[PDB]
Amino acid sequence: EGVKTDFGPPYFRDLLHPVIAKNYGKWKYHEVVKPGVIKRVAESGDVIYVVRFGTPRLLSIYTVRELCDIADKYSDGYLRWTSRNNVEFFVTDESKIDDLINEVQERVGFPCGGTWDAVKGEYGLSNIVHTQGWIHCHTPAIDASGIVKAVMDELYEYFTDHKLPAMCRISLACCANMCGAVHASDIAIVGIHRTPPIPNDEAIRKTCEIPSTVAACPTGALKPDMKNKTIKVDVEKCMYCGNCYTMCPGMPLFDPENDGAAIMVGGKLSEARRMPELSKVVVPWVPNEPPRWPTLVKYVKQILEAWAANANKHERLIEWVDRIGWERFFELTGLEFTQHLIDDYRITPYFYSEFRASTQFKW
Amino acid sequence: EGVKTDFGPPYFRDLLHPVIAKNYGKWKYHEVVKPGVIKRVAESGDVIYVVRFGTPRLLSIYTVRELCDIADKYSDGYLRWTSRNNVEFFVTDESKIDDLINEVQERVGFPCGGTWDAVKGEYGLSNIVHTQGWIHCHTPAIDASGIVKAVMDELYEYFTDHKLPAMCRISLACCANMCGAVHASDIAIVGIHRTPPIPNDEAIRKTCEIPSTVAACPTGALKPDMKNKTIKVDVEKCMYCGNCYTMCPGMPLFDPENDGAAIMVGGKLSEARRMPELSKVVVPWVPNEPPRWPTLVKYVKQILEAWAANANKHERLIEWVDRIGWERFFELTGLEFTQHLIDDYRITPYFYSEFRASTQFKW
Amino acid sequence: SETPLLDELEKGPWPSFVKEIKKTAELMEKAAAEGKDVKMPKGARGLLKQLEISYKDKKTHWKHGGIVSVVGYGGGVIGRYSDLGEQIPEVEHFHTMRINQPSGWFYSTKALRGLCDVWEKWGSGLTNFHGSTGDIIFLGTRSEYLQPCFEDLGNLEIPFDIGGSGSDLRTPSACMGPALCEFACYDTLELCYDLTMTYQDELHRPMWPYKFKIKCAGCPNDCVASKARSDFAIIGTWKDDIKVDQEAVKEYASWMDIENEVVKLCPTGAIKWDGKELTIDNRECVRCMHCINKMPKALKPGDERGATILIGGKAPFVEGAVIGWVAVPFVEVEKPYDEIKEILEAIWDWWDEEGKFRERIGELIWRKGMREFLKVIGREADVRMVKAPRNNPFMFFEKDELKPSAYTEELKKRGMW
Amino acid sequence: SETPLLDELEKGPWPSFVKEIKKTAELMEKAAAEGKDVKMPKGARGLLKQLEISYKDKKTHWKHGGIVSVVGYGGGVIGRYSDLGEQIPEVEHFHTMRINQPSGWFYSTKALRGLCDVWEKWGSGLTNFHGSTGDIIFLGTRSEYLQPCFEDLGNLEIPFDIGGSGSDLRTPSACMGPALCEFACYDTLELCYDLTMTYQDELHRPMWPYKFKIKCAGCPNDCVASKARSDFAIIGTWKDDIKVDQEAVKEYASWMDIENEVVKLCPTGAIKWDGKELTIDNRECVRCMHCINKMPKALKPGDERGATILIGGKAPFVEGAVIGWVAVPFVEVEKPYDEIKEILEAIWDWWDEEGKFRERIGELIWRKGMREFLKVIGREADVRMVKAPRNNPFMFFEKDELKPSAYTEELKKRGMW
Ligand code: SRM
Ligand code: SRM
Ligand code: SRM
Ligand code: SRM
Ligand code: SF4
Ligand code: SF4
Ligand code: SF4
Ligand code: SF4
Ligand code: SF4
Ligand code: SF4
Ligand code: SF4
Ligand code: SF4
Repeated sequence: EGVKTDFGPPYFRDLLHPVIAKNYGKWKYHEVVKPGVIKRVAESGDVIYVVRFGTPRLLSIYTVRELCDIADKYSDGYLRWTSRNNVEFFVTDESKIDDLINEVQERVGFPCGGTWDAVKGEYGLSNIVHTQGWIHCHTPAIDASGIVKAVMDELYEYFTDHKLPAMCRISLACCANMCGAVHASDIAIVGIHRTPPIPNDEAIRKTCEIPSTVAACPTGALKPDMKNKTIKVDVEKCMYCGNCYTMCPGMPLFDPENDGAAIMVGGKLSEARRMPELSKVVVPWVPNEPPRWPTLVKYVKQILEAWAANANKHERLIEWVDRIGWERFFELTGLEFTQHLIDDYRITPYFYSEFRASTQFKW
Repeated sequence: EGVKTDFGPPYFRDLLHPVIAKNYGKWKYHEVVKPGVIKRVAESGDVIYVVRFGTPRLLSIYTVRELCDIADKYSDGYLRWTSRNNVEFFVTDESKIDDLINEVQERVGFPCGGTWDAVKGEYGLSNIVHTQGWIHCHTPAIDASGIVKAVMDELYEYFTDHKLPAMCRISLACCANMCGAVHASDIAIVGIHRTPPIPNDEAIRKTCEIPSTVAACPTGALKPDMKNKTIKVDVEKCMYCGNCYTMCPGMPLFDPENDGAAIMVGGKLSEARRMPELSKVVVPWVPNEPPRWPTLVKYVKQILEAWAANANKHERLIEWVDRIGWERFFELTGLEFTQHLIDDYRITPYFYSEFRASTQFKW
Repeated sequence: SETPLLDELEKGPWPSFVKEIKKTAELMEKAAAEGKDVKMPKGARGLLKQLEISYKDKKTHWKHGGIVSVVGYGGGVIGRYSDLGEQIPEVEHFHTMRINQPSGWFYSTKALRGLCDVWEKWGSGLTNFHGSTGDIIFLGTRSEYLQPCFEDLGNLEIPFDIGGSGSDLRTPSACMGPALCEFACYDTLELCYDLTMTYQDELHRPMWPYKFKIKCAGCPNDCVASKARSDFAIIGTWKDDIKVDQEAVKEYASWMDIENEVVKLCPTGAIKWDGKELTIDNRECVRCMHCINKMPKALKPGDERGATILIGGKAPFVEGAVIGWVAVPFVEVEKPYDEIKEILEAIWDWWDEEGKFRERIGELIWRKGMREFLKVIGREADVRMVKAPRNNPFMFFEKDELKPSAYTEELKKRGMW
Repeated sequence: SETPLLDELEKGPWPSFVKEIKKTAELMEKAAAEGKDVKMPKGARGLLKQLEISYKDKKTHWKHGGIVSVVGYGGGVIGRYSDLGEQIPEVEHFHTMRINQPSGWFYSTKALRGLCDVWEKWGSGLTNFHGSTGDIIFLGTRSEYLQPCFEDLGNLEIPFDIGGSGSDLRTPSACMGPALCEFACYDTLELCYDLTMTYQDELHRPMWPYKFKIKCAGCPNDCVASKARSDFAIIGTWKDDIKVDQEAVKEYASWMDIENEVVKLCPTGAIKWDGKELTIDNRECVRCMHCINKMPKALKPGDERGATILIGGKAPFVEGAVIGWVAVPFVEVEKPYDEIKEILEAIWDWWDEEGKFRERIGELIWRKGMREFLKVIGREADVRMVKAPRNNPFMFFEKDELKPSAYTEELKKRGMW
């Protein structure tokens, strides 16, 4: 017989609520009822209510079981997650919505919300996309879960209500290879090192393929040392990216006192109103201060509140900056421009700036 | 005695027209009379009329003497040239303004024009800035003076009027070394080679600074053969710039039949309304056609007249494009977008796109 | 307290990951105490202890992992080892299994209970819903449990396969699309599932120079962040006119400041409103979605639907972070998606032949040029692929474009050309 | 006809360069026939013949030149040789002499007649008014005439020195500025002359890794194209309020569509007009010149005047063409310009020490980084130097910015750091 392989995920159509399966591709319109609660009206006349809750992403299977009981009770045994790791339930009986919202809160402690309404132009703050940090990853500069919790505690009011004038995505990356779309987010928290690696010659010899380790360095700071069969680093050229350690255990560069996070700002992914853009650094560095990361949390909050108090309806961070310029942005946010913030990343070709990185074009 | 040195050009202030000397830094307002004629007013309450004429740049000393003969009984012995190789005059009594324009036309055959009035919003065409071509240069792909003459014949009337929505500058370069404001002009003509260089091993060993010839290739197509003692060329990587010939007389990439000119478009220098811009290739190649360069002239006119037709008042070419997009630009100009027009010049860094290449900022 | 630093993170209103870990620890330990078949009762507590020490030290305690996998697959399981092995032996081995999600993360309770039962038996009890790529994360297991966990996943009433990892086609992902969304321009969930299934081998058995990622967004809003987080971004669009319900616009007009919140905010000024009639110049529209986003009861995507493909999207490493750029302005998205599959296959063949070790598709295109890439996918150069024409005259010309000359004969005679 | 191809270019309304060449040939030959002391009577005719052949062949007939100069100078004269030596011996040697122009190309008839007399005696009679950098071009002479031509130029009643060429400070140039222009933010002509004079040695005797160019523009209109054509672009500006004559604006308002031609065209929307009062938010103004350009009788640059310095401007070669970027947001321009001179000197010292053979300042800055460049000129980093903060987290940190740690001690102990 043999062990079954190559069969794939379960086919999603077998897993849709009956009303969603029936009305698939046949929707009239949606209406954001209140924070966390979206009404979807089908051409058939069916109405379904998609109720959303924030989550820590790391879930206990015991939490998943609890969510499942609730699903059976209010949404006929069907739920989904979103692409930012919120969870959603489907309710047909409008008089039952608040029962679900309160039962989720009581039973698992997940807040209803994470939504936004372009129609009246009022927006919540959704979940923070984040990676593994110290929970499971071997190359992090910062801790993902802790920072997310610490920032969501401070900004909690914004998840539960539509209090902002435009979309604001906050994303975290625990190192520079930025698992997630952190590099294109309104506010990105990105962990970095500031110390160069110390070649461990014994470990390099045993475990590292030299030529590919050398080729992984964007700055050409590594050279092979044929004589001692190892790698040499030119510290003048190292900018502590960490890539060589991804490739080679004999190239660690962690410094618990100089590791920390940079804060970048002004990413957009949607096409609406203006083109997508990658985030840009505005705070070079803040230290890791577990368990609450107060310096980092304070700057995130400082940036958000400044944009929120001045942005017009629909104006995301980068649209705000589009209007007022960076001179005023640094002034209004109370941030310092320093030389660190002038791009010196040499390998990236100018020509990419001339490519259309967007689906906005005329037919 | 010996031979005196390090004395420099004459002090300009001694070479000033009385009224100009008197009212230095003390002017009230300028007014463009007609095309070619700008009236100038000074705080004191004195009026001088600058009268501008087109010149072929390359001048006989006999044409210069004859410019001097004119200058005396019209401009009290004084005159200037402009940054675009135009000769200006300074006239006082202004009944005499118009037979000036005539005797110039009678003696040297230089036409009055090359001006513009931003105020009403009526711009005329000015002289083309250029280089030597086959008159004096050793690296050229095209011929400046010639193409200039040909284009300026088909574009005479514009220069002699303000038949233009907005300001438009045309510039010419004879090779990729690109002398003049060709990298940032509204319309630009650039001598290009389309053919790799065949090594002349015979004279590479007597002349040519070999490792610096190899070092001066932007794509790295050159490897220093040591055998043999010559330079071998990887044709895969050569984009036929002609820079290696500037470094070494034994690298002729000259193929009369394939050398031609690209046409680039939409460069800006002034800060007005929008930030300055580098020009962009929109026609990859037109042939060298002495004596009248019809194909070249045809495409320059086609492009010029298309923008002319559609542009708003003060809407320069790059500004037009901002409005319509490149999609509609090619359609309207009748030009074809090909793969050649997608940038692939690797060495330029992306971070330059982030630098403020402009005086426009806030205090 | 055993964990004074992590306890701080049980305070505050936002739901706590520490609570998630402790809940798992307590109930996994309890399950094993009741005689349930649980192989890793102490895994979650061990994780907690390590994480506390990591908070104290402000550094990771995970080392470079040995390479591990399930029988027949070369990908989908990440080996992970703790440098705190002898002190905390229960997390010495603590591997991650990436489990392929249903398209758009739709589930039923039965499906999820299956997963919870298998993971309870074989793993730590810790999961991520979901991994950033889209997969369910089975966070923490030993080497000898990987295979029998996989056997059980496959034998479930609703069975789950492993997702991708390593130098393979990663688990594709998609936004909700037409399941819930009236803005959807194609069936994202169907396309996602179809690719996952067509390319099972590519996904389970890494054979390429590096990883490759596909993501499917039903419309320009790009609700799966495909253009930044996937190498091959399939984004819904249309070719004809936005459909306008005039009476619905008037209903909006009674309360919405349409001039300021819609008209003035269109990037191209293609939409106008005079008080009675809404007008859209679809020749000038760039399908940015704003006006439709603003007035979903009145405005709709056109009938001629498909996708724009954006190529290259990636994180920084090596040459810089990339938002994908236009590779294919328009392609049809119709089962069995032969046009899209042909493009993928052409790209993979080329990339496997020309790519360097750990070179992403984006970097390859940058190194080889757009010309080579377009001829690989057999498409023509289009002005919509650039934001602007090149700002320099340094163009490559192909042999066949040159006029015959004494010089071209010379090149031919030398053996170059 | 001897020149059937070039004769075509005597047709047409635009003044003819062929006519310029023929006129020179005829009158130089006539001058020599009348017994005037003319050393190169046939030079211009020889040029014509060569050019005709070049039109026939569609290629240059000039070869790589041997290096030549006048006594005491290493630059300002370009050697040029014809590959048609035997056939046309009168242009076998045909060198160019670059003659330093007066600031802003201002002349008197006396000054010009001097030049005409020297060049008639020693050269072809062919000139360029002017060379692109700004110099007067003496087009075509032999090696043995270079020195005595120079002696005569220096002995003229109004004497002219040689300009720059090679790896030196090139001849600076300047817009008309305070001579004719009411926009002038500083005395461009004076600054230009002063620099030319201060750095005569740097200009006449090339000592640097490559060439270096300075250009002076009176206001942001940049009438000498300094930002693209000079390494060091000195462009006039102001710090205070635009001066507004309100009654003059009203005079404009009677005929000018100020709303459409001025208000809507301001890049930052700093200027407003209501029918009675014109208002400018100078906090929002970026001094683009448009509004002033539009209404010179009403609007003026502020009183706190100076210059912004743009660094790096150059043609493509090696690393790409450059419009200069912000190096110094504001500097005073006051005789004897010590602040500007200190900047230049610091830059040259650094560039001469660190620069590679044929590396331009712009390329050096790109290679060494803006940090190093700013500490060389002793200035602080300013947000006005960038169009946007960097789009990646890959920052260099200086040793002194790091917290002391066991790791920093380790680096110190190894000898790195
Ligand atoms: C549920 C979810 C889809 C999914 O498959 O999971 C989703 C669903 C919708 N998105 Fe989205 N978007 C979802 C992630 C996104 C993200 C992707 C991300 O953040 O990683 C963005 C791209 C972010 C960016 O641009 O940087 C996204 C950009 C949008 C846009 C852009 C708004 C803007 O002004 O730029 C629209 C417009 C809107 O506000 O109606 C939108 C609107 C919508 C609409 C209104 C479409 C519709 O007709 O129903 C859906 C209702 C959301 C709402 O709250 O109003 N959705 N949408 C997404 C889960 C997020 C969550 O839990 O919070
Ligand atoms: C004569 C000359 C100065 C000189 O020292 O030689 C000059 C003189 C003036 N320029 Fe200019 N510009 C001169 C070269 C330039 C060039 C530089 C170049 O082309 O190489 C341009 C920069 C081109 C670019 O931006 O790409 C230039 C950009 C301007 C601007 C830009 C207009 C715009 O809309 O961008 C102003 C605005 C204006 O039109 O009033 C201007 C306006 C002026 C004003 C009106 C200034 C004033 O207040 O009097 C001067 C009268 C010229 C006119 O025709 O109205 N001048 N100015 C220039 C010689 C050119 C010629 O003979 O045609
Ligand atoms: C599990 C996951 C984080 C999470 O908790 O969500 C993850 C985790 C790791 N990623 Fe990733 N990446 C995860 C999605 C991403 C994404 C986003 C996406 O796929 O949607 C990206 C950005 C897009 C891209 O790939 O460019 C991403 C970009 C990277 C980078 C960058 C490679 C590059 O070309 O720049 C590294 C480096 C590498 O490839 O070795 C990397 C490598 C890694 C390693 C193997 C760490 C390393 O340095 O060797 C990961 C270890 C975690 C562990 O052992 O527990 N991961 N990583 C994400 C996948 C779960 C899933 O399958 O759903
Ligand atoms: C190739 C090179 C550098 C070199 O010496 O090898 C070069 C060489 C040269 C020199 C070579 C030399 O220094 O002996 C010659 C010979 C051509 C060649 O490619 O070798 C030359 C003819 C001119 C001429 C005509 C003189 C004549 O009769 O030939 C002029 C006009 C003039 O005299 O003012 C001229 C003015 C520029 N020349 Fe020039 N010139 C170059 C650019 C320039 C411009 C565009 C400067 C710039 O980089 O912005 C000049 C025009 C703008 C300006 O205001 O300076 C240039 C590339 C710059 C780079 O780094 O990319 N060159 N350039
Ligand atoms: S962002 Fe960095 S630390 Fe975080 S999971 Fe990805 S590779 Fe590991
Ligand atoms: S940390 Fe980065 S810059 Fe430094 S040696 Fe390694 S790869 Fe190179
Ligand atoms: S460097 Fe180029 S543009 Fe300048 S004279 Fe020589 S061929 Fe002409
Ligand atoms: S023409 Fe240019 S690219 Fe080709 S070998 Fe010469 S320097 Fe290199
Ligand atoms: S990408 Fe478009 S179709 Fe998909 S959920 Fe978002 S708005 Fe809907
Ligand atoms: S889709 Fe965008 S560009 Fe088109 S009409 Fe709507 S808002 Fe305007
Ligand atoms: S740069 Fe300014 S001061 Fe100089 S001529 Fe032009 S407008 Fe006048
Ligand atoms: S100078 Fe320019 S930016 Fe400033 S108010 Fe006038 S038009 Fe606007």
